[PDB]
Amino acid sequence: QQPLNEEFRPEMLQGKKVIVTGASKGIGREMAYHLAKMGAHVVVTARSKETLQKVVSHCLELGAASAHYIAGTMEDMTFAEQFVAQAGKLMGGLDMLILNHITNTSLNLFHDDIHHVRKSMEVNFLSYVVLTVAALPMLKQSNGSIVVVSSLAGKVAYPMVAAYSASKFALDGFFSSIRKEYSVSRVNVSITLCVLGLIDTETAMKAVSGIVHMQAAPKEECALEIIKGGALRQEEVYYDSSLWTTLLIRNPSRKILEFLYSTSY
Amino acid sequence: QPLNEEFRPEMLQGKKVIVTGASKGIGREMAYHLAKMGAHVVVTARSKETLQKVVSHCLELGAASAHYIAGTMEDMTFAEQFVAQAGKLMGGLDMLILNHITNTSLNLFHDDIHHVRKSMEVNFLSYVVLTVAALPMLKQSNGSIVVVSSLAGKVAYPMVAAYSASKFALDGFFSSIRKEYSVSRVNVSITLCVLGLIDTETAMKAVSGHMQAAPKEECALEIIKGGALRQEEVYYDSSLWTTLLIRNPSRKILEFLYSTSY
Amino acid sequence: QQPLNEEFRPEMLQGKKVIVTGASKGIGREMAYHLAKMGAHVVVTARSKETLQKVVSHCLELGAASAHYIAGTMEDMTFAEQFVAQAGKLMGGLDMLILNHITNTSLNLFHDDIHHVRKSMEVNFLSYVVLTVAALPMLKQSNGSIVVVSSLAGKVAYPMVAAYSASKFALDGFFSSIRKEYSVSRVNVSITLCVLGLIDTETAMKAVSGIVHMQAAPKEECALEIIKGGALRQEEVYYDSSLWTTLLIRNPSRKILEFLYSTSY
Amino acid sequence: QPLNEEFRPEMLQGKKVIVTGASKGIGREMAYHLAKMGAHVVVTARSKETLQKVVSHCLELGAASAHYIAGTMEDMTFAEQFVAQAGKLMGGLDMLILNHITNTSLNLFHDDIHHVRKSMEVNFLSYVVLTVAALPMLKQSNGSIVVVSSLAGKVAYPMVAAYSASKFALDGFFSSIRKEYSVSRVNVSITLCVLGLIDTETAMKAVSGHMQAAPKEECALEIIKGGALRQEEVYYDSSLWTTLLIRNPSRKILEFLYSTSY
Ligand SMILES: NC(=O)c1ccc[n+]([C@@H]2O[C@H](COP(=O)([O-])OP(=O)(O)OC[C@H]3O[C@@H](n4cnc5c(N)ncnc54)[C@H](OP(=O)(O)O)[C@@H]3O)[C@@H](O)[C@H]2O)c1
Ligand SMILES: NC(=O)c1ccc[n+]([C@@H]2O[C@H](COP(=O)([O-])OP(=O)(O)OC[C@H]3O[C@@H](n4cnc5c(N)ncnc54)[C@H](OP(=O)(O)O)[C@@H]3O)[C@@H](O)[C@H]2O)c1
Ligand SMILES: NC(=O)c1ccc[n+]([C@@H]2O[C@H](COP(=O)([O-])OP(=O)(O)OC[C@H]3O[C@@H](n4cnc5c(N)ncnc54)[C@H](OP(=O)(O)O)[C@@H]3O)[C@@H](O)[C@H]2O)c1
Ligand SMILES: NC(=O)c1ccc[n+]([C@@H]2O[C@H](COP(=O)([O-])OP(=O)(O)OC[C@H]3O[C@@H](n4cnc5c(N)ncnc54)[C@H](OP(=O)(O)O)[C@@H]3O)[C@@H](O)[C@H]2O)c1
Ligand SMILES: C[C@](O)(c1ccc(C(=O)N(C2CC2)C2CCN(CC3(C(N)=O)CC3)CC2)cc1)C(F)(F)F
Ligand SMILES: C[C@](O)(c1ccc(C(=O)N(C2CC2)C2CCN(CC3(C(N)=O)CC3)CC2)cc1)C(F)(F)F
Repeated sequence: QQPLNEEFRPEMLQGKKVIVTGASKGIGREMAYHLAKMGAHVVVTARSKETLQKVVSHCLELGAASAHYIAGTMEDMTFAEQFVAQAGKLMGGLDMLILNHITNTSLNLFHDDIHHVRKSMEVNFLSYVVLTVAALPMLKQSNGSIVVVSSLAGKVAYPMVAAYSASKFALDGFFSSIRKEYSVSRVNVSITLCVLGLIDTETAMKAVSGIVHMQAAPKEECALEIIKGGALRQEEVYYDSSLWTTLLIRNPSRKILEFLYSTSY
Repeated sequence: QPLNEEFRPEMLQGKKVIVTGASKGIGREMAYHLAKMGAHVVVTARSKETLQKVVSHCLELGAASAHYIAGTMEDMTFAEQFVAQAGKLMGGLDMLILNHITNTSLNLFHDDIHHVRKSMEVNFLSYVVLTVAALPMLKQSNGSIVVVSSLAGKVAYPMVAAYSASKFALDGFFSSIRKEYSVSRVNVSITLCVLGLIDTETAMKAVSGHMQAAPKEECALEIIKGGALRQEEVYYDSSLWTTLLIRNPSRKILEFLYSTSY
Repeated sequence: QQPLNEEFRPEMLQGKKVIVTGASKGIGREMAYHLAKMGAHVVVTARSKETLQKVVSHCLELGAASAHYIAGTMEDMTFAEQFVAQAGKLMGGLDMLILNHITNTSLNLFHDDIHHVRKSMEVNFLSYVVLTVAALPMLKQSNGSIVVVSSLAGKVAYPMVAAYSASKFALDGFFSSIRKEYSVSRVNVSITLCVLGLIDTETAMKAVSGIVHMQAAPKEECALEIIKGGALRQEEVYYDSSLWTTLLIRNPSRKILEFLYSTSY
Repeated sequence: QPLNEEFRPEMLQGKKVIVTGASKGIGREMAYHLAKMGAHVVVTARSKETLQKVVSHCLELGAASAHYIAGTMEDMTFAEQFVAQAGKLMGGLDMLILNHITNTSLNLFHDDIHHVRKSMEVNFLSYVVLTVAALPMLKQSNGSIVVVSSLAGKVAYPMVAAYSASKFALDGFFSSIRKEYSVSRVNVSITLCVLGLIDTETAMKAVSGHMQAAPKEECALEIIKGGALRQEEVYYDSSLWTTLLIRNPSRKILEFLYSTSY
């Protein structure tokens, strides 16, 4: 797709209608807060109504045009599909879908745990496809945007996150393929894949907590960079504390192999 | 990590190898080459009758031995027991070649979740099930896992979204546990094969309607060598340009940087 | 250095005072014309007064705030040094120095021709150092800019241009080193190295003329991209007809090796 | 283009090698290693008396033979005749190791053109003069040119501008004629060495005032192996990171793309 040629401005999001999944904690809660401050309409979801209600309330205090939540688990494809309909009804439509939630995971060597690999595939990848299918009609109306949160470990290999990484790699293959289909079908819905390094969320800090030696990036600036890449219809957003990463992560060869195919049928 | 030496057909003689997806195409070609080198081979696929004919040409070609066990890799119980059966038959396992795929649609994606799920189950999740079932024996032999993949499991193409998800998922999963095995000192190698267009009957059916196609029998040999030599990646396309562009040295640099965290 | 954060606008060059060397033909003449159209003051040089006079006249018709030329050969270090003084006097100072000239060269296998290697070093590299030394006082006054025209063959290796390529590589080592010195000395003069693929100038078209199979880029758009990179104080400008080139030419590893040194004394 | 094999000291026994800049530092270490391997060696530098002592330790260490010819590489007539003299003395040339540099100032550049010119003459132009003089003999032996260079001849550093110009110029010139020799089928290899900080007395004098330094004697061996094995580049630094970052695979990809124009 083609990015907006112009600097991000907070106003771009005023009055927009935006779903954020996995928004009761961590990066998704910060995205909800940034959206509130921008005067957006927001619907947030996750499994926990109590934690969601606090986000909603804080969003209203922050200046959210409106804010609501709907709770359920993204293990359930029926919930996933219905949540989008309910959300689009609560707001009168949909400009941007931000898919962020993952299944609970911890760092461990992979041994035996196919159930964890399947659940990660289901919750972290397949639910995102089900949300996008539910959302696409409204997004076509609005010429909207899908934002997909992924990870450095959906681009390069690390130990201890085998199932997680499978699922983040799947999101790159899937949404990157359909982005190429949206170009040849003339569908004007952007797809932004967010590639994040370690971010200082509470779940992550608890797991890497003087247990593994690395520097975390701030979760609020992370959340705004995600929303910006989305608003400006960028293909990929990269966010990490290290400049080695930001310089070495892009893959110009892949872009050339894609262009060679793209230009010969 | 790789083998010092150049490939020699004798590396496989007497070796105990499973080949999945071996009724048709590249997997059939691998069964052949392995037989022509004197390996023990257990092959699998859904086509019982066509597997019979495959296992017989293998014996004709020199296999130390050959068996097939038919079933669908839609079924994780079957994937799991197939590996136990295949190991009893050979008294061990030196090499696990994972090659099967479910049938893929060259179509735009619209709303078929069922097909996305099934591609994931057969193209990816079965590979993990089989790997989990084969590891005890492969640890006992310092064996090899070979994982067959695709240009579309390294770069994005329209019309193959579910397939490319499943092929990218493989890279993520197997490249992670490869880091894991390096750190926990598991001496089982993992080779990922990245193939451009190969002239198999499946591919030639789907694309009929040019793209240059590489020889399925050369392809299948390249895969076995890669695995025999314990290489991380094998690339096989008919265009030298394509094989140049497939390498990702930034990724391998970044993975080194990141490992000093651990 | 730090680029201007903002889009190029033609106005940026209105009233600026700009030397262009090698400006009687090819890319440098186009740069002179682009500068004229922008309302800049320009002084152009090269060995040939007649061809220079035509450029000057055309520049005045195009809207040049002023335009003059001074002729001499850049084999002569005394000329080079004095030309800058004369030019800065003609204009009352100096905002931008564009070093562009090269010695006449053709495509040939290297055999025996040390004289050609030395003359290329002298004219294509050493004269640029002598111009920059002469210019630096005025440029410090103006917080000005040095623009250095180089080539893909000052970044990667081709046959048939051995001496030329030596000289273009030397310019990258020299000016890139002094750019790092300007950062630690707090000298606010930018240095832009222009890395060009085949451009459709008459001298080049004559040499590659159905003799070697390649696609040329347009010389006028090339010339404007050079001036823009300069005005916006970019470190490097890349210009080639091929997108393989523009994606693969940058060297993020070199930038990381530079940053690692830069941040430890 | 490279040699199939691993390095063996016997590759140099009986070999006819020039080493420039061999009075002091890395070039002295190379003269030694080459003697300890039984090469014929002609060494050069300006220090007559110190060259004498070098040529004598070479004989003690096992050289098939050893000579020095003293002169300054400021003088192109000398560079030229030195190679003829050195070849008569050995009856040929198998390897030309170009290693000398003029003395470098760690200072900011301000206005010293004379020093920029002289660095270019001694660090670069002399290398080309010597190469032109040595090529007939090297063609006759399928020999090797080895060109010693630096981090600062691949990336930019403040305080060494004239030196880095001369070291980048070498990369440009010699990498071009290397393409040229590939196309015109000249069977002389060209190796470019890219060195980080080495613990030579010169370097240790200049930087005294940390940076980790690599062993000059290991360094000098790495250079000779690279050249013996006919490799394009040799990289030698004490940090593995540094040696990872020095490689430029985009450049080598782009040079392939661009060669199909020709
Ligand atoms: N933090 C990092 O270092 C890092 C690094 C790279 C990428 N990322 C990506 O950033 C995103 C957010 O991570 P984060 O660290 O902010 O995570 P987090 O703080 O742990 O939040 C996870 C969110 O997902 C929800 N969730 C968990 N299981 C769910 C289920 N079955 N159904 C619906 N929601 C469920 C949780 O709420 P409930 O449990 O109440 O349901 C929570 O709201 C993820 O996609 C992650 O991969 C994070
Ligand atoms: N050929 C190409 O252009 C190309 C390009 C990139 C990658 N590759 C990769 O190469 C590998 C082989 O490809 P190919 O062209 O040889 O394909 P193929 O000829 O269609 O063979 C696929 C194999 O998988 C088996 N299979 C299909 N469904 C199965 C199921 N449910 N359970 C168990 N086995 C099943 C098939 O046998 P049954 O139907 O008898 O079960 C067949 O033996 C694949 O991993 C593919 O992605 C090929
Ligand atoms: N064209 C390309 O494909 C290409 C590709 C990559 C990089 N570049 C770079 O772009 C720049 C311009 O190239 P171009 O193709 O536009 O060249 P051009 O058209 O041949 O112009 C060369 C200019 O330099 C002048 N010149 C030659 N020898 C000189 C001397 N001794 N003293 C002063 N001026 C002298 C010529 O005028 P007089 O002879 O009258 O003195 C002429 O004005 C060069 O730095 C070149 O390396 C060009
Ligand atoms: N050591 C490092 O940290 C480092 C780092 C990067 C690259 N390198 C490269 O390694 C090579 C050797 O460096 P080094 O540290 O060994 O330097 P060195 O010890 O200073 O030796 C330079 C050699 O060149 C000779 N030389 C100096 N001026 C000469 C002249 N005018 N004519 C002929 N010979 C002359 C010197 O001998 P005389 O004075 O007797 O003439 C000496 O034998 C150089 O190419 C250098 O750039 C070294
Ligand atoms: C869910 C969870 O918070 C998580 C899971 C995966 C990631 C993740 O995406 N990360 C990459 C850096 C982006 C992780 C990759 C794994 N690192 C730790 C390790 C490392 N070597 O960096 C394996 C030890 C932690 C961050 C971050 C956090 C955790 F609980 F697993 F930590
Ligand atoms: C002075 C001259 O116009 C010239 C000299 C060098 C270049 C130059 O910078 N070029 C690189 C592409 C930017 C050349 C590099 C050499 N190519 C021709 C060759 C090729 N393989 O591309 C060697 C045959 C022509 C363009 C362009 C033009 C010429 F006369 F030599 F052509």
